[PDB]
Amino acid sequence: SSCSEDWVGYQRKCYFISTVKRSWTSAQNACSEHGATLAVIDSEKDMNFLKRYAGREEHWVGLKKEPGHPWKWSNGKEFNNWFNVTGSDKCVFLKNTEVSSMECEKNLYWICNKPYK
Amino acid sequence: SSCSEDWVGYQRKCYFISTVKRSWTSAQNACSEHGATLAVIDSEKDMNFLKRYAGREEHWVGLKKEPGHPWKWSNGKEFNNWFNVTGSDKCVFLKNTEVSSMECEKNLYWICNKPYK
Ligand SMILES: [Zn+2]
Ligand SMILES: [Zn+2]
Repeated sequence: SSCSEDWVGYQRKCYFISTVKRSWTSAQNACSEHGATLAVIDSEKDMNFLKRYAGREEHWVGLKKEPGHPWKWSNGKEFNNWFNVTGSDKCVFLKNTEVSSMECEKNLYWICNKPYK
Repeated sequence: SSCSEDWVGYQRKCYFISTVKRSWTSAQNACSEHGATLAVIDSEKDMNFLKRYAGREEHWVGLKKEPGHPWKWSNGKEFNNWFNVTGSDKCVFLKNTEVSSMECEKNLYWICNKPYK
C-alpha cells in the first residue's frame, strides 16, 4: 500500500537497493525509471537506516556537486549541509562504516528513494 | 499507513530493530508489547533483507526449539524447515554473514515483525 511490497518503507519514503553496479549518472537514470531518485537523506534516522540497508559494500546515494557549485540532491533540492561529506570527489556513497565521496564514474551498487504513496 | 513510520515495511511485514540487548525470551516479550513477535522469516527475500537490516551484530529472530520438540516460530506457527539452522543451540539469530543458533539466555539485539496494517 504505502510502497511496493518489493521496496522498503521507512520514515515516509520508499527505498530500492540495486543488485548490480553502475556509475552515479547511470544509477540515477535507473532510479528515475521507477519515478524515484538516488536516495535523498534528510535525517539521522534515514542515514542510520541507509548505512545499514546498504551493508558492507559502497552504495551511491543522492548527493552530487558540479564544479564551482554546491552539493545538490539528485532531485534538484539544495543541500542544507546537515552532515559533512568527506573526501575530495563529487558524488556521495555510503555503507555501514561511512558516508563519503567517490569519483562519479565509479560503478557502485545504489539506493533509490521516493516519497510514500 | 502500512506500518508505523518508525518501523520498516517490506514484503507485507513491519519490522522493528532493537537498540539494546536482551535474552531471547525477554526480547520476545518486548516484541509482544508492540503486538509483534521475534521475526518470522518466510522467504529468501525476507531472509536477505533481515541479514542486511541486522548489520554486523547478532540479532535474535523468531525461531526456538524446546527440548524434544521441533523448531517453532515465535508466534507458535510450525517451522517448515525451508532453511537449515546450524549450531547446537535452541534459539536462532542472524547477522549479515550468517543465520545460526545460540543459547537462548545470551543477550543480543533483536528484530521483531508483524503483518502490515
Ligand atoms: Zn519500478
Ligand atoms: Zn509499539
